[PDB]
Amino acid sequence: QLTTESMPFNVAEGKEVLLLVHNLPQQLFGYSWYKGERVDGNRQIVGYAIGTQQATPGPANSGRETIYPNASLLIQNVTQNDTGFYTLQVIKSDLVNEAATGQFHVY
Amino acid sequence: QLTTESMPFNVAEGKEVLLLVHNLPQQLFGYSWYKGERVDGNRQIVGYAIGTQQATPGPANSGRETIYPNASLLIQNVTQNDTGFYTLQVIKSDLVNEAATGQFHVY
Ligand SMILES: CCCCCCCCO[C@@H]1O[C@H](CO)[C@@H](O)[C@H](O)[C@H]1O
Ligand SMILES: CCCCCCCCO[C@@H]1O[C@H](CO)[C@@H](O)[C@H](O)[C@H]1O
Repeated sequence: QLTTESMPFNVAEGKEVLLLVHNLPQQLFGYSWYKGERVDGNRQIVGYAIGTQQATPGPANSGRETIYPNASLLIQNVTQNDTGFYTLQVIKSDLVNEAATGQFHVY
Repeated sequence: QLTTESMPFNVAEGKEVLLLVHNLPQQLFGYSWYKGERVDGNRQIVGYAIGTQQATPGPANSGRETIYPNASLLIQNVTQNDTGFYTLQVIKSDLVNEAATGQFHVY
């Protein structure tokens, strides 16, 4: 089962957090991260294609995030606006996609 | 701007409806249709890989739908359960994705 978790879970303003990703499925094309609890184009942070290793920003991209080839997302110089939920959609080769939501809490 | 519309808009129970799709972006991996107004894995009707022209059913597939290469969705022998909103997500080759919602009304 695809899941994500934040390290750390409670994050001091101005520090760093890594969203770790567990149990990627076999046979995927790539990753799409979104701010909030659902898949929503208007809140897309980044898209990443695992075949070319290319990252492309979406409308909610801050410039402070880095995605890794295993879909883990690093956020640096974390702000109040970064707090709360994130949603990872994994795009499967058959287009029957999977999603996981995680969160962290800025203080 | 990606949009969809139903032909016909008001559809008699037991007849047929075609969801037409306008203004697909270029450079696409595939299409995913969902029942309702959002992208939600539990309500996915079909996923379609453009590279192979191959359709795979999701959990909401009824067996009465057919999807075409330009993302149009035909539904035959329409039921009451088919009424209302449908959402199409288009997966671009950069994994920055677009969605459009439409509806039809069964009587
Ligand atoms: C600056 C730190 C760079 C982070 C590099 C990628 C870290 C990813 O690390 C990987 O995380 C996966 C999800 O993250 C976990 O499932 C794995 O245990 C781990 O191998
Ligand atoms: C019974 C068989 C149904 C025919 C399925 C193919 C119909 C595809 O529908 C398409 O929607 C587009 C909207 O831009 C139009 O521009 C295309 O020309 C139209 O054919």
